Amino acid sequence: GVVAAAEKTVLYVGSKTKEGVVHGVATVAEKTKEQVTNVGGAVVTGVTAVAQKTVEGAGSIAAATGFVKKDQ
Amino acid sequence: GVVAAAEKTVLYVGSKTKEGVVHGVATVAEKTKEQVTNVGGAVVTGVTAVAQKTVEGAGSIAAATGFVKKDQ
Amino acid sequence: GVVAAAEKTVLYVGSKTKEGVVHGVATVAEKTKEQVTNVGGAVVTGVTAVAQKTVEGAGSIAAATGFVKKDQ
Amino acid sequence: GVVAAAEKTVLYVGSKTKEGVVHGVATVAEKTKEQVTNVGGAVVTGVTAVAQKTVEGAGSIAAATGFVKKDQ
Amino acid sequence: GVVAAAEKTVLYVGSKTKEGVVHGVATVAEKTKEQVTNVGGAVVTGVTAVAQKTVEGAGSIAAATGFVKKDQ
Amino acid sequence: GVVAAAEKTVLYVGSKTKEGVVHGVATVAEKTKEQVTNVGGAVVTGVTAVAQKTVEGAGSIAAATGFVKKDQ
Repeated sequence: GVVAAAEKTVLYVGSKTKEGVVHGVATVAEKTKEQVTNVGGAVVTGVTAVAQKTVEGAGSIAAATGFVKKDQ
Repeated sequence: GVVAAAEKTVLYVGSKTKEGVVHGVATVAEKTKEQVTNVGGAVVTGVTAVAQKTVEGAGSIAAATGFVKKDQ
Repeated sequence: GVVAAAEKTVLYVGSKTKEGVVHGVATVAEKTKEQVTNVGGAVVTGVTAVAQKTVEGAGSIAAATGFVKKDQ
Repeated sequence: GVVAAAEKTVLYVGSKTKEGVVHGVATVAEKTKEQVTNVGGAVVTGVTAVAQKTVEGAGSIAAATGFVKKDQ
Repeated sequence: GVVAAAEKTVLYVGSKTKEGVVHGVATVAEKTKEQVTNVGGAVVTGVTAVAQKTVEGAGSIAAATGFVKKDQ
Repeated sequence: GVVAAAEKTVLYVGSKTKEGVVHGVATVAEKTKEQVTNVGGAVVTGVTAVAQKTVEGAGSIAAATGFVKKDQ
């Protein structure tokens, strides 16, 4: 004889604001042979799961902003 | 004889704001042979799970901002 | 005979704000042979699980900001 | 003046046999509320990325093999 | 004047056999509230990244093999 | 004047057999509230990154093998 029993019985102006956010990312990269041969320049690779937030400014997440030149 | 029993019985201006955030990232990178041969330049690689937040400024997460030149 | 029994019975201006944050990151990098041969330049690699927050300033997480030159 | 240069110049009976194998699986399960209320039975749930290989035997990966009864 | 330069110049019966193997698995499970209320039975949950290999035997990875009964 | 330079110039019966193996597993489980209320039974949960290999035997990785009964 086996017997079992269970018996159970306000302005919020910017309030909850989730932004510039990255969450829940599962990334497998098995074999990526990255051979980056750069001469005289700018290179950006492999930016994953990145966040930024600015106020009163100029923001670039991954910018290949190559050259400035000025002669006078 | 086996017997078992269980018996159970306000302005919030910026209040809860999650931003410039990265959470919950599972990343396997098995074999990435990174051979970065740079000559005379800027290179950025491999930026993962990164966060920034600025106020009154200019912010770049991963920027390949190569060169400035000025002659007078 | 086996018997068992269990018997159970306010302005908040910036209040709780989580930002420029990184949490909960599980990262396996098995074999990444990083051979970084740099000559005359700037290189950045391998920035993982990084955070920054500025106020009244200019902030770059991983910036390859290569060169400045000025002649007069 | 900026100058840069780069200069580059036997039976095998069971030999390499990959079997009963699982590789390269990226799985996000955000919110699965698993409420498994079992009474008097067998239940199996949530078998992911599993492998088995037998020789001279009887193998079940995830088998809900409920009951045997014998009276004499 | 900036100058840079780089200058570069046998039976194998069971030989290499990868089996009953699991590799390279990135798994995020954010919120799975597992409430397993079992009474008088067998339950199995949450088997991830598991391996087995047998020889001359009977093998079950995750088997809900409920009951045996014999009366005489 | 900036100058830089770089100058570079047999039976194998069971030989290399990787089996019953688990490698390279990145697993984030943020919030899994596991409430396992068992009465009179067998329960198994949460088996991750597990390996076994037998020879001349009967092996179960995670088996909910509930009950045996024999009366005479």
